[PDB]
Amino acid sequence: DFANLTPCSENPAYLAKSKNFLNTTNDPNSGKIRAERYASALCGPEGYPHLIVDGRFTHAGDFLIPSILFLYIAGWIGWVGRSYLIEIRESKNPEMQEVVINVPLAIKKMLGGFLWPLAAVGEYTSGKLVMKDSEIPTSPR
Amino acid sequence: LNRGDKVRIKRTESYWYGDVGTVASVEKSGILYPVIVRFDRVNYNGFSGSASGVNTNNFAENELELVQ
Amino acid sequence: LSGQPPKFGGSTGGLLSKANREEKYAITWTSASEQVFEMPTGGAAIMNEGENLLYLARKEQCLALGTQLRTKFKPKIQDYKIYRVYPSGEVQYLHPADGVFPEKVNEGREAQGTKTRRIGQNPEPVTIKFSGKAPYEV
Amino acid sequence: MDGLKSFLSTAPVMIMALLTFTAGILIEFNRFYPDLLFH
Amino acid sequence: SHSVKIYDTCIGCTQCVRACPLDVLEMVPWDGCKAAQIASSPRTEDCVGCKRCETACPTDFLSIRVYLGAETTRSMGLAY
Amino acid sequence: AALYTHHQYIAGFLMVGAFAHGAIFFVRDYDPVANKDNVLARMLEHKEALISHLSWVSLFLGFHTLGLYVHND
Amino acid sequence: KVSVDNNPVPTSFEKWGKPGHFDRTLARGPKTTTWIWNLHANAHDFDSQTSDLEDVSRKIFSAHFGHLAVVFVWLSGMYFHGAKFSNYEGWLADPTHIKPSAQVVWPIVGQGILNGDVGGGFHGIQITSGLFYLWRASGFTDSYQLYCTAIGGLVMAALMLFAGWFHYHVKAPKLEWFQNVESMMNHHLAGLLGLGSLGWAGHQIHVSMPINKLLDAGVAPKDIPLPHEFILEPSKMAELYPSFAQGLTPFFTLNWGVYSDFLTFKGGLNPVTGGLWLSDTAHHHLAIAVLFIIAGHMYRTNWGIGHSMKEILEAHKGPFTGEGHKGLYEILTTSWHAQLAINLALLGSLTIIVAQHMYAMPPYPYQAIDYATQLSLFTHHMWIGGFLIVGAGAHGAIFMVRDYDPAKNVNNLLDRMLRHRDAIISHLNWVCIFLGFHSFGLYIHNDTMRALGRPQDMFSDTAIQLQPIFAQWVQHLHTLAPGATAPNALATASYAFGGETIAVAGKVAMMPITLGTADFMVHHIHAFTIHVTALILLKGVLYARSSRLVPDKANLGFRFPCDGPGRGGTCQVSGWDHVFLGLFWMYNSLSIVIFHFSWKMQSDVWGTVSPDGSVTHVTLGNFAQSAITINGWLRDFLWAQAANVINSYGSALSAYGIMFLAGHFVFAFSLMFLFSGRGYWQELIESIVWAHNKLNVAPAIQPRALSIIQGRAVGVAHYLLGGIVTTWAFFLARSLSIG
Amino acid sequence: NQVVQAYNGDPFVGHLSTPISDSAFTRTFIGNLPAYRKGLSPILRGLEV
Amino acid sequence: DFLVHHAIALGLHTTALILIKGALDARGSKLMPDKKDFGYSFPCDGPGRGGTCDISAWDAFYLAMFWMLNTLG
Ligand code: CLA
Ligand code: CLA
Ligand code: CLA
Ligand SMILES: CC1=C(C/C=C(\C)CCC[C@H](C)CCC[C@H](C)CCCC(C)C)C(=O)c2ccccc2C1=O
Ligand code: SF4
Ligand code: SF4
Ligand code: SF4
Repeated sequence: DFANLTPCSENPAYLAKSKNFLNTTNDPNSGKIRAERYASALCGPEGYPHLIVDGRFTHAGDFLIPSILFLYIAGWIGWVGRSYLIEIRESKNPEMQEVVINVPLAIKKMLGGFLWPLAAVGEYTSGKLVMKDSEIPTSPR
Repeated sequence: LNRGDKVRIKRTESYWYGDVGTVASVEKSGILYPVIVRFDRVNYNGFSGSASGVNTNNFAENELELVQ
Repeated sequence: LSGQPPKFGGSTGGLLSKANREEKYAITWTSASEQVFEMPTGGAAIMNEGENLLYLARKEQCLALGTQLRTKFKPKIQDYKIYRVYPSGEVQYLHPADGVFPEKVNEGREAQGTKTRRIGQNPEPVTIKFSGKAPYEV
Repeated sequence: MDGLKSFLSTAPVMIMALLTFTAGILIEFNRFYPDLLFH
Repeated sequence: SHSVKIYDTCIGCTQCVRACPLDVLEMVPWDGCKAAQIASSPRTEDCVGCKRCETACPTDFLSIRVYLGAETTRSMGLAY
Repeated sequence: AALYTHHQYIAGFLMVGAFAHGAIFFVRDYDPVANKDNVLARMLEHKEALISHLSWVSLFLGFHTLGLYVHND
Repeated sequence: KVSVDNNPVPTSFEKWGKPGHFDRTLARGPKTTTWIWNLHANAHDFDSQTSDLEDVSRKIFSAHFGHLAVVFVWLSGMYFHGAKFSNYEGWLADPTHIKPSAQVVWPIVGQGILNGDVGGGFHGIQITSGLFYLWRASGFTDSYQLYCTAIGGLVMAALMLFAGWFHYHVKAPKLEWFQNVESMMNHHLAGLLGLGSLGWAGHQIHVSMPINKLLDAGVAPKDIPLPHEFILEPSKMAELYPSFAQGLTPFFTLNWGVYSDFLTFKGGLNPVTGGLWLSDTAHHHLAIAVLFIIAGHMYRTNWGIGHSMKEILEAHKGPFTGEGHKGLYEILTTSWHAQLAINLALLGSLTIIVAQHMYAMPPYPYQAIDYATQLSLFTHHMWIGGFLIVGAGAHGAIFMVRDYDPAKNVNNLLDRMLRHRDAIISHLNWVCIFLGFHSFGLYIHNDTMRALGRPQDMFSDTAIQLQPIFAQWVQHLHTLAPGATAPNALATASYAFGGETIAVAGKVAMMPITLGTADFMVHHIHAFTIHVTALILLKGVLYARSSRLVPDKANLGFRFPCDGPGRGGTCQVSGWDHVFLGLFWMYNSLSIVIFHFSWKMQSDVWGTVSPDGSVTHVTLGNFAQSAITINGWLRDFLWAQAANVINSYGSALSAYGIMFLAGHFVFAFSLMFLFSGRGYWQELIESIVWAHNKLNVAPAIQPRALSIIQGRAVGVAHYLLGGIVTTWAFFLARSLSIG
Repeated sequence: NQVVQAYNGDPFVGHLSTPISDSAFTRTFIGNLPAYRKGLSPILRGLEV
Repeated sequence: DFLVHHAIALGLHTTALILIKGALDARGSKLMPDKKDFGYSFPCDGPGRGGTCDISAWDAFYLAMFWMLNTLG
C-alpha cells in the first residue's frame, strides 16, 4: 500500500522543491518537464521519487520496462559476441580475428542479433548452446 | 593411434584434462609416454610475462579417449 | 688449491664473517688471455693469464661467474672447477662432480630424486597423516 | 590502404569506435529526452 | 634442505640442468624416454629453492618439482 | 554501538576461519576414496560452477550497487 | 658532419595492421591475453626491438618529433580554448574581479551546473593553469592573437609530424650524427636555450613590456596599441621608455646603462600586479641569453677551438676515485638509457625548482593573488618533477642491466660505485632511519605529549624549540642583500625571505615566511622522505646487476618478477621493482611537500589585507601550533580544508566533489592489485573460463591473469592515479573557495 | 696517489681499506679504544666503557 | 537502507567467493594440481607457469580478510 510513500502530486516536500528544479539540458524548461514527469511517482518525506520494484504493473515502468529493455540489449551484445566467437573459431587463424576484428563479419552478426531470444531458445534445444561436462577442460579437483 | 588422430586428455594432472588434442606422432621405441599430442590452446608454461605457453605434451595410451 | 688471484681493486660485496667461520667457495679456472670479467660481488676484475683462484661467499656466486665464463667470452673457458673451502682446511671439490658438465649425460651417474610415477600419482596427505613423511617423500 | 583498413579494424580502434557511437546515442537521447528516471 | 624430485614424464631435454644456478641437477642414463636420459638431483643440499628448473620444464604438468623444506644457510642463500 | 560492532567483528573472524579450516580440511584431512560420490566430493566436482556463479553474483551485485551509488553521487 | 641514409624504411600501412611486429616474440600472433599487455609494454622499448644502435637512435629521434607534435596540439588547444571558449577579453578588463575560465561544458545530464559564475556574465570551468596570467605577461590582448597561436601550434605540430616521417622514412641520420654530442651541446646551449632566451628577451622588450606598462597604467584593453605598432612606430615606444630613442648604438658601444629604464635589476614585485617586473625578466632573459650563447661555444666541433668532453672526463681523476671519469664519455654516447637517466634526474629536479621558484617570485601578473593558480602550479610541477626523478632511477637501472659493459668500466667512477654498494646503501639506509626517527618521531612525541596534556613537553615554539637557525640566517642574509651584497638591486629577490607585504586587490601577493619549529620538523620530514626515495632508487640502480642474494640478476633482466621463493623469497628483487617502490615513496614525499605548501601559504602567507596594512590569513595562523602534530595535520589541515570539497555538491565545484571521491575509489581499487597476486586470479579466471566453455563462448585468445610485474604496475598506477586525483580535487576546491 | 685499496691485502674480503676505515689515525684510535686495547682485562675495559 | 544491504550482500558474497574458491581449489587447480602436496600455507610455486603469486589456500584467507573487514566496515 506504501502508507509512508505519498504520491509526489500530493507530497508537500516535492511540491516546494519542484519549483526550483534545475535545467539539465539547453532547454530552459527542462526542470519544468522533470517536475511534471516525476509527479506521477511515489515520493518519500524528502520529496524525491522512490521507485517500486516488487513486480506491480502500476510501477512496471520503474523496473520491469527497464528490465525488458536492458535484457534485450544485453542479450543482443552477448549473443552476437558469442556467435562471432564461434564463427571465427573455425577459421585458419582464430587468434588474429579477435585483436583484428573481421568487421564485415561483425556487422553481419550484430544486425542479426535482433532475433537473439528466438535463436537462443533454438540453440538451447539443438544442444549447441550448452556443452556437456565431459567435453570441457576441467580442474584436477 | 595415428598422426592427426583426435584425442581427449584423461590425465587429470594436465592442463588439457577434458580438452581435445591432435596426435602429432607416436614413438615406437618402448617409451613410457610415446604419444605426442598437439593442442590448439597453449598451457600456462613459461616465465611471468610470457605471451605464450607450449602446445605439445607426451602422453601414453591409457590417458587418451578416442574422439574422432 | 693453487692459483694467483685476479687483479681486483677490492669491494664491499665480497667475503663476510661466514667465509672464515662456516664455509667459503673457491672457483679455479685457467685463462687463455688477460680478460675482464664481471664479479658477482659487483665490479669488474681482470683475469690473470694462466690459473686463476677466486674466493666467493656462496656457491651461486661461483656458478654465476662460471655461467659467465661459459657464454660471455670468445675463448669459452669451460674448465672452471668450483670448491667448497672449510675453516678446518678441508677443500671439497663440488663442480663438476665427475669432470663432465651436468647438462651432458655421463655414465656412472646414479639417479637421485627420481620417482617412478607421475606427480598426480603421489599419495594423499590423509593416508600418511601421522607419519612425518611427505606425500612426495613416501 | 588495405593495412589501413586492418589498423582501423583493430581491437582498440573498434572499441573506441563503438563506445563513441554508444556515447553518441546516449548523450543525444538524454539531450532531446532528458531526465528519464522511469518509464 | 629442500626436496627436488623428478618424475617419469621426463623427456630429457636437459632444460632444468641448464636453468639450475646451484649445480643441483644432472643427467643420468635412463630408458623411459626417447632422449634416453632422466634428470636427477644428487645435490639438493645446495638447492636454494628458486624453482628455475620448474620454469624450464616443458612437460605437463611438471617433470621436476622443488618442495621447500627445512632452511639451512645454503638454502637461504646467505653470504653471511 | 560497542556491543554490536564487537560481536559483528568477532563473527567476521569466526566466519573466515570456518572456511579457512574448511580449506585445511581438503589439504590435510580429506580422503577422496572414503568420500567417494558423497556431498563433499560433489562440491569438488562442480567447484567450477560454484566459483563462477559466486563470481557472477559478486559482479552482478557490485556493478549495480556501486553503479546506483555513483549515479546518485 | 651531416650523414643521413636515403630511404631506410618504406612508408606503408602493412605493419599498421600487424600489431606486435616490432618484437620477435609478439610477431607470431596472440595465444594468450598476455600478448595484448606485452604489446603495450614493449612498444617503445626500441633497444629490445633492435640490437642496432643506429636503428635504435633513428626510432628515438622520430619519436621525439611525434611527441612534440602531441605537445604542439596540446599547446594549440590551450590557445584555441583561450581564443574561442574563454573570458580572456573579459578578464583583461577587470583582472581583480573576473575569474579566469577557458573551458565551457555542454548542457547535458545536469553537468551545465559546472559552468559557474566566474564574473562578467561568463559561465565556465574556472581554470587554474595560469594561462591567462601567462598571456597577459606575453602581451596578448585580443582573442585573434590567441587564435593565430592556435593555428600556428597546429602548423608546428604538422611540421613535427612531417619531420618525424622524414627523419625515419626518407632521410634518417646515421649513428655518427647522433654521437656528435659536442655539436649537440653547442646547438642546444647557444641554439635552443641561448637564442630562445634572446628571442624572448626581444619579445619581452618589444611586446610584453609596452603592453603591460599600459595595462597597469589604467588603459583599457581596447585602447592598447598593437605589438607591431610598437615595432613600426617607435614614437609610442620612446614615449613609454625615453632612452629607447637612442637606438642600438648604446648596445654596440657598451653604453649599456642607457637601457637601464627597461633593463632593470629592480627585484621584488610590481605593486600593481603582484608579478615580477617585465623589465627585470627581459633583463633576466638577455643575461641568460648571453651566458648560453657563450656556453654553447665551449665544445670542439669542426674549427679546432673548443673542448673535447672526453678529454675533460679523462683529466678529472683523483686519489679517492681511481681512473675517475674515464669511459663515461663512451657510456653516454652509446647508451641512450644512461643519458635518459641523467636527463630525467635533472629535468625532474628542474621542474621542482620551477615550482619552488614560481610561488615565491611570481613571474606573471595577478598570479600571486590567485591562490588557486599558485597552489595548482606548485603542485603540478612538483608532481611532474617527482615522476621524472623516479624515471631517473628507472633508466639508471636499465642501463646497468643492458648497456653496462665491464670491459670499458674498470676502476672508474661507475666501477667503484659498484664496488662499495654496501657502503653507500647501508649509510643511506642509516640516514633514513635517523631522519625517520628524528622527524616523524618528533611528531609522535608532539602527538603523545599533547594527548597527555603536557604542552610544555612538546617540540614547539612555546616549548622545547627547534628553530631552523641556518635557514633563518639565510633568510636574514637575503633581506639584507639589497644595498650590501646586491647593491644595484632596489628590492629583495623575493618577499618570502622577509620584508614588504605586497597587496594587489586587497589580497596578499607575498609575505615574509617565518620558519619556526613546525617548519624545522616538516623540512626534516621532506629530507627523510626524499632520502628514502633516493634509497630505493639508488639501490635499484646499484643492485640491478647482482647482489649477495641473487648474483645473476643482469641475466634475469631489468623487468622480471623475482627469482622464485627460494633463499627465503627473492620477491621484488629487480630494478623495475625499486622503481615500483620508489613511485609510492615519491608519492609519499611529494604529498607532504604540497601539504606543507598548502598549509603554510594559507596560514602564514595568503589572506586579505586591511586598509591600514593589517593582514588576516585564510586559516588564521594555525601552522605554528598545529603543524607540529599529526592530529593538527588531520584536524586543522585535512578535516578543515576539505570541508570545501565535500560541501561543493549542487554547485560549480561539485566536479571536484566527484573527483575527490573518484580518487578515493581508484586508491582502494589499487590495493586489489597491490595486495593480491596472480595465482589467485589465474585460478579464478579458469573457473570463469569453464563457464565460458560451458556455453561455448571460451575465446581462442586464452584469458590470463596479469603478469606479476603488471599486477604491480597496475596497482602502482592506480595508487598514484587515485591519490593524486584526490589531492587535485582537494586543492582545487579549497583554493577556488578561499580568497 | 690511490688511498683506497684492498682491506689487508685480500680484495675478495667484503671490505675496503679507506681513509676512514684503515687509516693510520683510525687504527691507533680504534685499536686503543677500551674494547680493542691490547693487554686489557675485560674488567678494566668493561669499566672504562 | 536498500542500497547498503546490497553492499552488504556484495560484501558477503565476495568474501564467501574468495573463501570458497580457497577451499575448493585447496587440493589443486589447473595452475597447480599438487597444492595438497605443498600444504595449506606455502608461498607460491615460483614465477614459472606465468607466475603463481598467492596461489595457496592460505592466501585466500589472506584476501578474504580484507573483504571481511570491508564488509564489516
Ligand atoms: C574500491 C575498491 C574495490 C573494487 C571496486 C574492487 C572490485 C572487485 N573486487 Mg576487489 N579487492 C579490493 C578492492 C576492491 N575490489 C582490495 C582492497 C582487495 C584486497 C586485496 C580486493 C580483493 C579481491 C579479491 C581477492 C576478489 C575481489 C573481487 C572483485 C570483484 C568484486 C565483484 C564486484 O563488485 O564487481 C563489480 C564491480 C566492479 C568491478 C567495480 C567497477 C569498477 C569500475 C568503476 C567500472 C568498470 C569500468 C571502468 C571505468 C573502465 C576502465 C576505463 C579506464 C581505464 C579509463 C571486482 C573486480 C573478486 C572477483 O574478481 O571475483 C568476481 C575476487 O575474487 N577483490
Ligand atoms: C622523458 C621520459 C621518458 C622516456 C623517454 C621513457 C622511455 C621508456 N620507458 Mg620510462 N620512465 C619515465 C620516463 C620516461 N620513459 C618515468 C617518468 C618513469 C617513472 C614512472 C619511468 C619508468 C620506467 C619503467 C618502470 C619502465 C620504463 C620503460 C620505458 C621504455 C618503454 C616504455 C613502453 O613501451 O611502455 C609504454 C607503456 C605505457 C605507455 C603504459 C603506461 C600507462 C600509465 C601507467 C598510465 C598513464 C597515465 C595517465 C595520464 C592517466 C590516465 C589514464 C587513462 C584514464 C587514460 C622506454 C625506454 C620500461 C622498460 O622496460 O624500459 C626499457 C619499464 O619497465 N620506464
Ligand atoms: C602516414 C604515414 C606513416 C606510415 C604509413 C608509417 C609507417 C610505418 N612506420 Mg612510421 N612515422 C610516421 C608516419 C608514418 N609511418 C610519423 C608521423 C612518425 C613520427 C612519430 C614516424 C616514425 C616512425 C618510427 C619512429 C617508427 C615508424 C615505424 C613504422 C612502421 C610501423 C608503424 C606501426 O606500428 O603503426 C601502428 C602504430 C600506430 C599507427 C601508432 C598509433 C598512434 C600512436 C598512439 C602515436 C600517436 C602520436 C603521433 C605520432 C602524433 C599524434 C598526432 C596529433 C595530431 C595528435 C611502418 C612501416 C616503426 C617501425 O617498426 O619501423 C621499422 C618505427 O619504429 N615510424
Ligand atoms: C584483479 C586482478 C587481476 C585480474 C585482472 C585482469 C585479468 C585484467 C582485467 C582487464 C579488464 C578486462 C579491462 C581493464 C580495464 C581497461 C584498462 C579499460 C580499457 C579502456 C576500455 C574503454 C576498453 C590480476 O590478474 C592480478 C594479477 C596480479 C596481481 C593482482 C591482480 C588483480 O588484482
Ligand atoms: S630450485 Fe633452483 S637450485 Fe634448486 S634444483 Fe631447481 S633450479 Fe636447481
Ligand atoms: S625435468 Fe623437464 S627440463 Fe628437466 S630433463 Fe625432464 S623435461 Fe627436461
Ligand atoms: S612474485 Fe609470487 S611467485 Fe614470485 S617470489 Fe613473489 S610470491 Fe613467489
